[PDB]
Amino acid sequence: ATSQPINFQVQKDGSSEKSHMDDYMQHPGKVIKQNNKYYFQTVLNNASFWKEYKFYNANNQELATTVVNDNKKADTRTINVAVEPGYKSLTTKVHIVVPQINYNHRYTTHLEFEKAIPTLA
Ligand code: HEM
Repeated sequence: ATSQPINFQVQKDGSSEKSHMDDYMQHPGKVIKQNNKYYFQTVLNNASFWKEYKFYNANNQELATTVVNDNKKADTRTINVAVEPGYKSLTTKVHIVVPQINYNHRYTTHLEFEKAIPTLA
């Protein structure tokens, strides 16, 4: 397995404006290559707020996500999202629950890699 950091920004549905969702993922993320497979590895902040998250490519095919680590004390979670070299944009669909502000909403956003996912090595 080899990796490189990658810059990205989550943007609002139907807009190029930065999404609130961008604030809850750590920057930069990471691209990982292992055994002919690529992953975008990213850390969700305040993971307990994220009741559901699903990721899709530009062809609206759901991308497999796995938990790398779930850190309850820090309230973070590292996940891998299956990707391929050349991916530029992911659609995400999330259900966010913040009980202390009576907040319970579902959203779609698009995550924009700064550059296409590169071919590593
Ligand atoms: C306690 C923390 C939070 C506050 C105060 C908050 C506040 C808001 C507000 C006020 C809006 C409506 C649009 C606006 O007025 O700007 C909004 C929408 C939205 N929020 Fe939350 N939010 C919180 C947590 C989160 C989390 C944890 C996520 C996802 C990880 C999230 C994702 C979104 C998304 C995707 C929208 C739709 C517009 C956009 O894409 O930015 N929010 N939020």
